[PDB]
Amino acid sequence: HYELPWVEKYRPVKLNEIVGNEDTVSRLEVFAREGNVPNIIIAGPPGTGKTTSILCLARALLGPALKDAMLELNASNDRGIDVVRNKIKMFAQQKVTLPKGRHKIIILDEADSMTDGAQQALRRTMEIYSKTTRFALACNASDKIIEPIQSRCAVLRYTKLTDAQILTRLMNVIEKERVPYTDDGLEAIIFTAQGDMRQALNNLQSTFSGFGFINSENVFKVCDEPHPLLVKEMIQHCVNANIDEAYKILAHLWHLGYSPEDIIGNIFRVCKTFQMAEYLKLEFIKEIGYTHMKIAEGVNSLLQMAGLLARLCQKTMAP
Amino acid sequence: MFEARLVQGSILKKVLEALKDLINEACWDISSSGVNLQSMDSSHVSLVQLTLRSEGFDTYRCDRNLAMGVNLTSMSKILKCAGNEDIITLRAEDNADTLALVFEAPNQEKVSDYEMKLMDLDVEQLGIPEQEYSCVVKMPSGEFARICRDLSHIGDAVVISCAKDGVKFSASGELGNGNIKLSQTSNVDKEEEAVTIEMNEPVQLTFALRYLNFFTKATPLSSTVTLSMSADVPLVVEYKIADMGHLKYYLAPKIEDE
Amino acid sequence: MFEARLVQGSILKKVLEALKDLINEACWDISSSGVNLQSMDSSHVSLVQLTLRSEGFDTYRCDRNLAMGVNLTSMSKILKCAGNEDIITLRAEDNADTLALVFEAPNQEKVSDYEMKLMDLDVEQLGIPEQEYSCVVKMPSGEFARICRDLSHIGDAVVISCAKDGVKFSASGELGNGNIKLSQTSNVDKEEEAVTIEMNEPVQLTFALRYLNFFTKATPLSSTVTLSMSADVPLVVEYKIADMGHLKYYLAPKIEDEEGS
Amino acid sequence: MFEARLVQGSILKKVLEALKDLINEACWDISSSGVNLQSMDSSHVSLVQLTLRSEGFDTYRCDRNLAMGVNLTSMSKILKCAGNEDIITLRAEDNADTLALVFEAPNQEKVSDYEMKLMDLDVEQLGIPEQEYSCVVKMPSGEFARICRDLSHIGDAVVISCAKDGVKFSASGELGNGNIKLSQTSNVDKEEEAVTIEMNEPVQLTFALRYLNFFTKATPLSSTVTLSMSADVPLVVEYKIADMGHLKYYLAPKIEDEEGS
Amino acid sequence: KIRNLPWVEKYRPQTLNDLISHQDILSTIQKFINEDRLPHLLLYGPPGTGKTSTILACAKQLYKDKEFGSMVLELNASDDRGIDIIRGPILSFASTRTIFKKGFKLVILDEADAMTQDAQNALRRVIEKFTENTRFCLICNYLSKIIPALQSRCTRFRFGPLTPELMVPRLEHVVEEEKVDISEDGMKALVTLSSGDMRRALNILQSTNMAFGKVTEETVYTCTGHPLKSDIANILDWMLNQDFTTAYRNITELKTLKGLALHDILTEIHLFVHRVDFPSSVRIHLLTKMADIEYRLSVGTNEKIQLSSLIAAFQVTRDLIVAEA
Amino acid sequence: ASSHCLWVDEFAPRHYTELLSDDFTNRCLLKWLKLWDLVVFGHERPSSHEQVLEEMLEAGLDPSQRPKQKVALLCGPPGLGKTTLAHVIARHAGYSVVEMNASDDRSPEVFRTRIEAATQMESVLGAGGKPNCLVIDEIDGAPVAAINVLLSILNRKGLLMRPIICICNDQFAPSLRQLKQQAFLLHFPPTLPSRLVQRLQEVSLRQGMRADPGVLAALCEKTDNDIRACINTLQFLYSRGQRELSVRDVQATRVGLKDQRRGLFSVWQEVFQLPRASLTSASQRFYRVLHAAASAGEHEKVVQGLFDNFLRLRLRDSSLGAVCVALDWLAFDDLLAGAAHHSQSFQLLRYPPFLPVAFHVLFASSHTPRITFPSSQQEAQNRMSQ
DNA sequence: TTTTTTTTATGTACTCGTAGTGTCTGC
DNA sequence: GCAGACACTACGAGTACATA
Ligand SMILES: Nc1ncnc2c1ncn2[C@@H]1O[C@H](COP(=O)(O)OP(=O)(O)OP(O)(O)=S)[C@@H](O)[C@H]1O
Ligand SMILES: Nc1ncnc2c1ncn2[C@@H]1O[C@H](COP(=O)(O)OP(=O)(O)OP(O)(O)=S)[C@@H](O)[C@H]1O
Ligand SMILES: Nc1ncnc2c1ncn2[C@@H]1O[C@H](COP(=O)(O)OP(=O)(O)OP(O)(O)=S)[C@@H](O)[C@H]1O
Ligand SMILES: [Mg+2]
Ligand SMILES: [Mg+2]
Ligand SMILES: [Mg+2]
Repeated sequence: HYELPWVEKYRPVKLNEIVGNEDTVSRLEVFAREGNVPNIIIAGPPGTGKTTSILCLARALLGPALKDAMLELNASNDRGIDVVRNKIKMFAQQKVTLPKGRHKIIILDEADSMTDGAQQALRRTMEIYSKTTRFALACNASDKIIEPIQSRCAVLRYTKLTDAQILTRLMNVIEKERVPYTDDGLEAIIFTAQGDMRQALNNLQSTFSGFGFINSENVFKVCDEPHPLLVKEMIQHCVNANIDEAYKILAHLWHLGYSPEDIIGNIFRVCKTFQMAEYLKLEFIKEIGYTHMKIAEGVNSLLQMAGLLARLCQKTMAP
Repeated sequence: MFEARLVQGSILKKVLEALKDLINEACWDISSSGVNLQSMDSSHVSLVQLTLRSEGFDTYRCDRNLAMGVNLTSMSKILKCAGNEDIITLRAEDNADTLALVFEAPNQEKVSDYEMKLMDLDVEQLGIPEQEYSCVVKMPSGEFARICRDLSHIGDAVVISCAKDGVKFSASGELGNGNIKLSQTSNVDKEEEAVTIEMNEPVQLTFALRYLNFFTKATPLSSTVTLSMSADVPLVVEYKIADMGHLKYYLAPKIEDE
Repeated sequence: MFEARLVQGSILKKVLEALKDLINEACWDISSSGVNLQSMDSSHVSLVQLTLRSEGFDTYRCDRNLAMGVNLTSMSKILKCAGNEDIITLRAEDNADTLALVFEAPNQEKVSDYEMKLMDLDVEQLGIPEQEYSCVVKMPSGEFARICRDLSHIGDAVVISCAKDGVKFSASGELGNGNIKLSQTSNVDKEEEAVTIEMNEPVQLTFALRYLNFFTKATPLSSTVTLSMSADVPLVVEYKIADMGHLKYYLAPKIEDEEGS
Repeated sequence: MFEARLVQGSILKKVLEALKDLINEACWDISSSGVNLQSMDSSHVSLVQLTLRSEGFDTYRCDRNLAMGVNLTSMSKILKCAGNEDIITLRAEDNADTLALVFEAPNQEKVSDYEMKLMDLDVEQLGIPEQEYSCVVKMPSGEFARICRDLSHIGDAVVISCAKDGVKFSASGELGNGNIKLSQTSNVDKEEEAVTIEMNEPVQLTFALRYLNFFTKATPLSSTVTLSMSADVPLVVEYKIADMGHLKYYLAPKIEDEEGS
Repeated sequence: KIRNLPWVEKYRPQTLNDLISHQDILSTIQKFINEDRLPHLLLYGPPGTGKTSTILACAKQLYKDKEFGSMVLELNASDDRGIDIIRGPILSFASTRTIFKKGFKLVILDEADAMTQDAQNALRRVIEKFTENTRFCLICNYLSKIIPALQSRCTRFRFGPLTPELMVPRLEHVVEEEKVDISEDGMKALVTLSSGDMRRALNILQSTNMAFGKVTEETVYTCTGHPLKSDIANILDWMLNQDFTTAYRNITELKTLKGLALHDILTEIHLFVHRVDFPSSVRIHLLTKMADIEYRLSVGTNEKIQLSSLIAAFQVTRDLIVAEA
Repeated sequence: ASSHCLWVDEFAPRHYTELLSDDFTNRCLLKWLKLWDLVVFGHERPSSHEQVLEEMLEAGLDPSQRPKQKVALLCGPPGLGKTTLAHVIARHAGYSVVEMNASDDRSPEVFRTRIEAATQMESVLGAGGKPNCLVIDEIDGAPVAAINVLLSILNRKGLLMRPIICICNDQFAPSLRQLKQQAFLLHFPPTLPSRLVQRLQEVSLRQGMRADPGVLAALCEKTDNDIRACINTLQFLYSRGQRELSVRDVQATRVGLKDQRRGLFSVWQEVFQLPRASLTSASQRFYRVLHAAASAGEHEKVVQGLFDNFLRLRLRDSSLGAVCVALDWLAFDDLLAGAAHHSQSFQLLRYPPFLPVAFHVLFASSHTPRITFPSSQQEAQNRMSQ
């Protein structure tokens, strides 16, 4: 036997072991205890627990009839226009004897990958057979799912996990695995997690396997500090036309091995949500796109990113 | 516990090939008298009423009345692999989601057990189609299938007119007009080809060709077919099987008469 | 100098039509004992071990041992325009790239010399365990092809079991299940149609239907096939060609997990 | 006045399909001897000659040396509407600007007349030298079509060699060389299968494949085919189409590589 | 035996002990292998840092030669990796067990940033569902071209640029294995012109040793065509110290005499202007003008006019710097 | 079976008096279906946008004793009650509903034979059988050949003796453009908030859950007058742990917030016109305009509408600087599209979504601009092709 | 309270229509 | 033994889109 990693080994099997989004998870616990759950679409960031919540709800609702009363489909399946017509509808028509308040569950995990026509064909089989089957969809980008499907389901939105919510699960995993730690090392694991429980468990497993102790140095020897918090300081320096500190941050990101495309993507993602003037934000975004066209053409050097920083500093002092 | 041992798979094969493209589901009603199937299209065009009595099987066990809603294509997929002359055990439990079929089809002691999942089909109720048909004629099944194919060669619909003389089929198209006139063919050695007429009040209707071809695809099921048609009552073809039961096909006429 | 001579062209056509959608490239290992070919599929799930004896060829000479890696789509296009009753000469030099297929037209007048360019794949040799199997079944190849085609209509993965009674096939699909169990069919006038059980311990394993249906395309090579199964070693489909050699197909089981409940 | 009648409608229905994708127009020269067509392709590689004598027509009227130019994109659609075993009459006035084809419908109940606009093209005769070729061979027509089709799966261009032994077709590509030969087929019952040699000096030239396939699209017009080659003269493919006349194909060779030292 | 191989392929770190730089990452991966706790890995970094060599050394350590073809499925950008491949051979390799001996299998996806996002979305439940049976390693150069769902499922190691201090002993091993006479300035020039990339270090070493027979600073900077530091210092001094015509003549004579290119001159002058204590308004103008000149050199433009514009960008700022005082 | 079914199916209308749609559209559909009473049932007696419908209901009949508009096309945003209106109106007028939705094969031959089955034959029950009213749900996703098959069946002069009613969501689909010229066009307005608040009060009081009309009005505002989304949100939010609904549960974005695809004219109106008088900050308007222009889709049509409408406004910039920087932004988008389609680098396609919001920074006014549909670029391209 | 159309250059993916073709039925 | 019919997959072809 081969031992699973801590992401897959410590996947929750009950809905009360899922941390974060306490009201939605509590209502899912009530629905799993009682029954008669509506059609559900869970959207949110990766690693929040959407697949875990859907699978735990389906398991707690169905019990021993999970093998014959559940149809699970992924992006690794076909699920095209011919599968929604022929397989999903035939499962929705299928007779399955269940206790009261329990229905068949068609889990459609990662529903962004489904095409528009398959989602159009899904509508009437959602609406007709709703007294015998239910739907539980998980997604990341909720705009990929069309508005009839979002009207036919309860749209639950998961938010990014906070520090204490991940810290509780990390304390549970640490007490399970007898991992020695400091508070600074757990804070570094939270810092590298960025609201992701998968990355928190992966970084904890990597640090414990590589060094056997969780302090800040052992975490930062194998894991990495996040990119946009450091990019935001450079954008703040470019707002005040401080080219020296902005180039210091740019050269530090350059010597870490980051490509110009990743750096300019982080610069654009920071400048989308930065707190400055809107016209200055549009000037910054237009200059970033002008530089990114040159990056995509083939000229991608440190001088080109320095010229982008110099043009962003010029945009400040040009009313 | 329901068990029905059909003595030969040929009748089951011909039935499920006859209503393969006709009805989208099979609703077997199980009682002590036998197996009943009263199915209707979703557009109310064709109706199938099949009855297989308990005496026509090798054995018949039925504790409670059962409703087996089953997919047509999922059973055609089964009896594409069945045997023409072999015993077929169609069995089910009282409260179950599956329907089993056991057979030894290739005559090579190959014990095949094919299971199906039920359909949860809404309980629509059709009590009795009223039978007061003015024109009741008798015809061989093979000649009916051949003339339906001959009409299918030319047109897209058949004008069927009864008479004391017989049944006249007409079809019109751009290529030409296909028309035969049925005569009294009782002066032959074969009793299946003899056309017996018990009609009054002649009626001329128009029927779709595709549903008539699907009705006449069951030619080897019985040697002789019975036609019953009248005004404002849908046409019945009827195959009386030898020992198991009977089969009734109901077709609604076209709105555009003649 | 390598020069083999297939007495008829039908056997090479059946071999290269069995492996066409399965094998990426053909590695002919040449020795004085014969021609060996151990090649995995593109998915690294199946394994093909073809052994052609030297006595089955018309003339067979081999001075030094070779290992010719060649493409399979090119050889399929070469063997498509080949007869079933004509002699086919396979030629190869010591340090050349031309693998020559020399045969005759279906008009039986003009010669045809089709060269192929050898590849450099240097793949490591895969070790066949050649251990004893807990289940050995002799069955006709046409019945095996028919039962695999019938199980492909129901599901995609097929649980095949074998015990003291006989081999059993199950396909739990979306329409339902199909369970076909055949045993003791030796009481016929033919000798090819027989089901024989040799070994003891029952095994139940799940395999993909696509690779089984690819394996069944070697039905015209041998009238009777052998199935070898055990709890650890993979599924072996053994075709014994009449006077040329044999063909072994190895298929790995799928990973199945029971319900937690 | 131009007024001609055919004896068989299959001659046009086999000779316009080779010219469908080969040449963009059909220019017919009218004379007392017969109809002559000399058309060069748009890439200046292929040259098509077709000389149908006046003795082969059912009737033939020609007073003045006239030239008609018809397109292919309309005549190809017109020819498919025509029959197979019916009669075709071609009509052209002295001063009108249209060409009329009168034939029988495939339903064999009405006469069909189709008119085509005369394209006024300004061409000049290139002029074949009709010199002594260094190699003349005779081959079957359908066998030559099968030979040109079999080299299509190998390389984009073919190599024709012609020594005193026979005619060697080669196709060198990324897959491997395909070499076929035909020699000494005089011991057959059919006279059209006689693969013979007629000249002495060997010639080796590389030609295109697409134009040779377009040349072999006109195979059931004749029984045999003739191939003529020299050191610098283009390849001549000759068909003797029944009794009314003959057809010639000229294909220029490719530019040879720099293999000197 | 000897083989005709490039020195970036003849000298590949077949074991994990032969890689030089990423010692904490390699120690963690070695402890992953020894404890049999290997996760789905995501190796990202600049080119020539040793990610493919790392995963090939790990695959050779995990599996023997008699079973290597049944346990490792390696796919790269030279292979078709569409969504039919993810649903086909990759899913069948993940969902089935091994042939010969028991063990966990390894799917290596080299250059995973070249995969389509449909294939990356199909990879997610293949990675998550068959974690116990098979392991996945994605290797990329651009982390933004991999979807965040795949970045969540894999533990990511940044294979950063090779520091020149740790870069020296591997180059000394290659030098001793090839009988190359190299000076200390030659090794310094190798680790300077490589810039965290062992491939170009070995390529420049092999090219210099074939072209000249010795590896010194002059031979390396002649074979590469790169300008020396003194040449760039002279060019900057000429641009900042005298008028347009004399600086133009001196820079033109230096470029004609040594055969220099304007791209490398622009790169080294850009590295120099952040070291020279310029005013911030001067530095912004210099960076903008040099980025414009470098963008103008990417198409069919005359290099003499661009050299004159490079001189012009400093002749503008000379008076401004002096009058700033 | 209270614990077996959804609340959207438990509270579905089973009669004409329980519908939640606009009364004018219900009366127009019922009158249009009762215009078929002479041909179908064989009885002479059955028992602006409004003006054209009232004229076509009183326009008379063709000499074949049929309405001259034989197809009723139903259009509107999702969750209003179009399928419910079609089924209730068809079962109210004595018909039997035959449905053909997007979950069927929809090939041009299967579509043809299904319409020929549904409309060209009488009932197999004989006398007393209900006629068939063919309801074609989700016709906007059908291919153009299926619409051609439907129109060829609609225009056989083989005569159509049964009504056909089609339901779609977007009336401006390219496949339905020939249908709108031939159909009884019924466009669904959004439902009245007071009626939906009263219906949600009835549903919550039937389910034993207490809620003020203010929180239900806020929920109706959140779901954009969607009946099904509001009832599903109430079914999730009520459960049985608590009885009284809270305003902060509706105001939270965790439950009940779905993505609405914005119309083109609504996007142009929210770009060009400022919101009427929190929401007064420029950053919230920036993010709202950016997200609305992203959620609308059809980016090229949005750019064409901005290009064709921004010079028709009452522009306050008399120095033409705003027009010049808007044209600079348009050229920036054009260069980004060219570079992305040349270098196959489509990560450059995240900047032209900031083209509309830039216009919102430039030409936002408190006036009421008359936004027209863009046609100048397409007319110029067609004329250049000619 | 306002709606018609094909350009951008590859690569991939989806969906649908069509055509050889292996095999089964029948006289 | 050879013509007609059945479903089978390979292949041609049209269309959409590609970001956060
Ligand atoms: N809220 C949570 N509480 C506890 N463990 C969690 C939680 N969210 C994620 N995890 C862990 O992370 C693993 C992955 O969770 P998933 O539900 O598969 O991620 P996800 O929410 O589906 O995100 P995506 O979009 O599918 S990548 C689980 O197996 C758990 O071990
Ligand atoms: N850390 C290292 N130690 C020793 N040699 C190295 C190292 N990194 C690279 N090399 C050399 O460079 C060659 C190629 O390195 P790779 O392993 O291919 O690096 P890479 O990270 O895969 O680059 P990319 O991103 O695939 S282009 C190896 O064969 C070695 O000769
Ligand atoms: N008066 C009503 N009271 C309560 N629920 C209603 C009422 N009318 C309709 N509904 C429900 O609200 C929904 C209305 O949507 P439908 O009519 O089924 O579909 P639709 O309105 O056509 O919208 P789309 O485009 O199909 S998503 C259904 O779930 C109905 O059961
Ligand atoms: Mg998930
Ligand atoms: Mg690499
Ligand atoms: Mg609807």
